[PDB]
Amino acid sequence: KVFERCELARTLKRLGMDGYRGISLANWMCLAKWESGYNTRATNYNAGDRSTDYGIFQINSRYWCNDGKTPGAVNACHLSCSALLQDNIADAVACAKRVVRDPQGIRAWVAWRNRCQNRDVRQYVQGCGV
Repeated sequence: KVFERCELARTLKRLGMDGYRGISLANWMCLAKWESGYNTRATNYNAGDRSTDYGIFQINSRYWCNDGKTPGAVNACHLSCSALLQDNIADAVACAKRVVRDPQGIRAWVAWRNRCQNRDVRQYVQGCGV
């Protein structure tokens, strides 16, 4: 599914993302925008290290979810990567919460550093009722 901006903002809020580990909803929205364009079906294969990024938050198969075909996988979310390609994002959200429980927090995603950090991100949630 491709979410509309404010539909995703309200969904994330209901799923407990606002302020999770200190991360505002706008920061989560900026992450999702730049990782996938709000698209749950997004996948990106990294030929260099043989891992794949899955779903709306582009969660990687070396450290977080298991796809069976990535060398040196850890499966820290204890989830099949296929769960991150569903239209329902509850499993993706649970795994993203797990990612940010590590010290780096949302900096785990490079796209957040490039596109979101130290920038005005209020635009992503304006007018959404959140």
